[PDB]
Amino acid sequence: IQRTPKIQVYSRHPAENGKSNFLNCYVSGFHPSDIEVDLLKNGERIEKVEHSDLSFSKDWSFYLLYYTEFTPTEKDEYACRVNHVTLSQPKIVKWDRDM
Amino acid sequence: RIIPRHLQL
Amino acid sequence: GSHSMRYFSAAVSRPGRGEPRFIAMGYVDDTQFVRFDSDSACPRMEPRAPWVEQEGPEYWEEETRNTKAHAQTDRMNLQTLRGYYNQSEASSHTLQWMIGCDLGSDGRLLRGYEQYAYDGKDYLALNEDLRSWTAADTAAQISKRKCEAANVAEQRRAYLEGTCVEWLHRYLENGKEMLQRADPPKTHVTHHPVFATLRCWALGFYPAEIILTWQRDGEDQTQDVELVETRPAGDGTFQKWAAVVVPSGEEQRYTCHVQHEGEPLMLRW
Repeated sequence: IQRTPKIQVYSRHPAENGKSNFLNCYVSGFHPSDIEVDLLKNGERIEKVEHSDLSFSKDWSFYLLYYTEFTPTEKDEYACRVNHVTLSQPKIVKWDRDM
Repeated sequence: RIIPRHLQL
Repeated sequence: GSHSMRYFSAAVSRPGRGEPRFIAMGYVDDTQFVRFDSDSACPRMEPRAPWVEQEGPEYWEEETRNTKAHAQTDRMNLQTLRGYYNQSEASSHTLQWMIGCDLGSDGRLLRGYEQYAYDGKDYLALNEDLRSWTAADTAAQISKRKCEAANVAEQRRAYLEGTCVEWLHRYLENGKEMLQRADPPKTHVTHHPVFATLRCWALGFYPAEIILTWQRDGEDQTQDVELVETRPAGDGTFQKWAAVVVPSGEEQRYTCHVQHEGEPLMLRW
């Protein structure tokens, strides 16, 4: 009845500085279906963003994928901020470039 | 193609 | 690793708001090809893979007309369900449902199944024999009897055995290009010294079935190897990795090897 979201932040292609890429937040295995998901570039929510659309898997849990077009640079910090009912605080997981 | 009828619990 | 068709549906009541939200969607293997949302400006079944755009308007009108009749039942199903478990009209609730056929050696199905879950936990499932149902509790036990008095598991066997396999094939051929051609992974390995760790990447592959494996000096060592969840890339492909901390000295003595039906390739740093 109550299942915590599994978050994964990572690029479409191997991140290369100064070259176009996509950022992916994969929020998965979460239940119920209500969920707020935010992508962050150095603190602020970035507006120009579509997700996929809500769906769910074999075990009855939901999942989504949000994304942006973006170009990696050595100084810029990127993150994913997801909120669900199962957690007191909105979880902010930062994007590791080799992860 | 989706299955036409749905069943009532 | 056989081909599969799955229709996934979910109904979540939003108490205080309006009618319950309904999303239905179809998957051939790991590829969503169709979707429905009562929340979309024009709730109507519509394509989500190029090979399906191909189907005609009457096909759409019927798929949409049918799933539209699904939502109505599940709206009614939610109330029924809230009355079995004796549940105040104030909490949000979710009823989900799925139906699928899995392909045998030749054409004909290997496994068929339809099942329901209420608020996360299982509820009512069609048995293997496609002729009976297992209920989760007294509540679902009521549904079993309804189904049983309604002789309904035939109607359901009918689809699973006929329609399901039939269209599974139609869509498979009409999408041989993407559904039947495997994308093999562009693998490699990366370093990153902490002390040192070793990460084995597999990118841009279809389907998402893959096993990953690192070899110490001989065979399988999987006591501290990191097991990251296999993730969508965003295009039709997938992504995964496994990684190990090795004492910074014997590094090319570790080999991560990976199989995928698109022979079992073996690779190192």
